[PDB]
Amino acid sequence: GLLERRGVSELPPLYI
Amino acid sequence: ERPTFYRQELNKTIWEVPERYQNLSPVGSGAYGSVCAAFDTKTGLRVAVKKLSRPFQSIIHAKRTYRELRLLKHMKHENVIGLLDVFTPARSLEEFNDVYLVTHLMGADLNNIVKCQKLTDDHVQFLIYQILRGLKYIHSADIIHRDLKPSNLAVNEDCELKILDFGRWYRAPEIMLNWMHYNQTVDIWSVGCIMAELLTGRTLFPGTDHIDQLKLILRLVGTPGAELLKKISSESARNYIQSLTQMPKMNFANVFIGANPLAVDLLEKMLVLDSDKRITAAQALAHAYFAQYHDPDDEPVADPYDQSFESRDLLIDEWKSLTYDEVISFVPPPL
Repeated sequence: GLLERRGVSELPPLYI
Repeated sequence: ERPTFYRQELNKTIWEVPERYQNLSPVGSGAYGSVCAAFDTKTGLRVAVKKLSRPFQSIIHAKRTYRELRLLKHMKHENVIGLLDVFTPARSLEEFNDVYLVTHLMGADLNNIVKCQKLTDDHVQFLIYQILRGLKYIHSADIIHRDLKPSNLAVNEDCELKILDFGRWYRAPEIMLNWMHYNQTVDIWSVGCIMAELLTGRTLFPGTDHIDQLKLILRLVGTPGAELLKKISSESARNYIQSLTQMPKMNFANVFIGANPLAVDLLEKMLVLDSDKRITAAQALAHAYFAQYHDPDDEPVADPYDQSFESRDLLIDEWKSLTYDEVISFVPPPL
């Protein structure tokens, strides 16, 4: 969870 | 304990793999080795299975095989492909030929992604950060990837990335012209080409011919200066610049408009033509453009990697033996 470990809110999801 | 293999026909030859791997479907082949996608029943994930059928055909092939296998076993980083399993049906070094390598398939390739979406700056930022974070780890092992392409960057539906498939539009000039001793900043050039394409959605240097490719580059970054020409060793190279019309180096802020200025800054630093002045991964991670994600303490390097084998001159069966050892000695990851 690299975003989690940097305290960053989650980006817009990429399909697919 | 030896696992049980079964035999089916794919692509179209006989693949013999352990039964943990099911639902094999061919994803395409080439001058490297045939590849099937499969479902790994041990980890419950979809994986890539690569069959090397000419690994020891000669010294060149055999040493290459040992080189890649040593490297993949050594690569353990969040942003770099890791070797999930390696196996052979051969029961003894005597009957040893075929080598299969299996890797985790993340959602999609980035070449394919950039068609299906326009990427936000928040995407590019996190994407370029991880390439550098994995690249830092690759360079810390005294390795050069040499073949960074969108086709070689796997990404999933959370925008997490891994570098995979180690080693014609993204390749630094100093290689195509055999100027010099090519150092690790050759991968930073590719990162610069990749970052441009992510922002604009179009390929930055779509060269058709070798010369065309070079032309397109110079019109942007300009022609070599007095300082770089002293640093090109052979006269074939040094004089291949001359009666070719000179172009000035351009301003990237005017080339990429609407782009984040800090992004524009970082591209200036990556696409410099002189390799000596081109930025590094460790220096790139500290750039302001990554202010949000940069953490010096979570950007690890690699355990020391013994390449001494690269100096040895051995016969095929010697390299063949060494690779068999590495296949027998493989330790599968956990989790």
